[PDB]
Amino acid sequence: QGHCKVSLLDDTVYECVVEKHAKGQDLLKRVCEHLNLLEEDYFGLAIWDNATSKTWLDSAKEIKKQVPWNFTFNVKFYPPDPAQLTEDITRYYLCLQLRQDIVAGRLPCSFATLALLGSYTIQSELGDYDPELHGVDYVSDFKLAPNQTKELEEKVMELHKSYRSMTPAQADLEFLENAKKLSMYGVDLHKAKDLEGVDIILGVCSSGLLVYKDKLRINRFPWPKVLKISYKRSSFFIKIRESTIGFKLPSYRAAKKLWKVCVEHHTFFR
Repeated sequence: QGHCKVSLLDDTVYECVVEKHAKGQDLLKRVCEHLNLLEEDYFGLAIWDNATSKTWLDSAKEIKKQVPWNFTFNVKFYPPDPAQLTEDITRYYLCLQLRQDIVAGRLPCSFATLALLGSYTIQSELGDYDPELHGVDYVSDFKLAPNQTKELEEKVMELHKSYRSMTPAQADLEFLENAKKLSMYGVDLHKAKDLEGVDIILGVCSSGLLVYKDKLRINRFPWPKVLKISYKRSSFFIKIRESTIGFKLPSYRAAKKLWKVCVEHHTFFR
């Protein structure tokens, strides 16, 4: 208790000890200092209830109540125009996050997109293709897809071999120009039901609160139109310009979690 283990975006683990009574701010302070983090407001620390369910760490509440003391360092706020971030390092970290999102299935891509994005990942990681030193079977060390096939790796190497004088910063920019246009880019998903009992998924992103039935987007409430976001017990409420759309969440923890992310996005992207 108090021993913190934070998985960074480059898969390195950072460990520190905080006071037993520490708040989240105290741990975030340490992680941002360690990384010498330039545009740190885009990032946050997450706690994983299970393999596919996370809650962000609340900077103002004690760590002990929220959690072993294991965390991930992630992009929390995905920029809609990554080219306007000031620092190449921030673009690099955004790429590492998107690669995780791709491999986890949170950012669905067609085969051609996987191959294109994967080609830029490879260019940024290894530099220009080098037929003497790389050969013909050099991409399996990189996780480019949820299921990484030989056919995908072959397309990636074909595209990679076609590039010249592309620095990692330039590769990152091409990756991001393409990724930013994907429909799930930067979308944080939360299961819910509508009032009729129908299963839906709510997506939180820079643009607004999105509503999906299946993989199909059927509503969006942009942040400029949202007047108030609230929750009570397992109910979540959004007031728009004048009506309130309520959703039923599976627990009060889930409703609270959603409300918090929505307020944070509403504020960050004002």
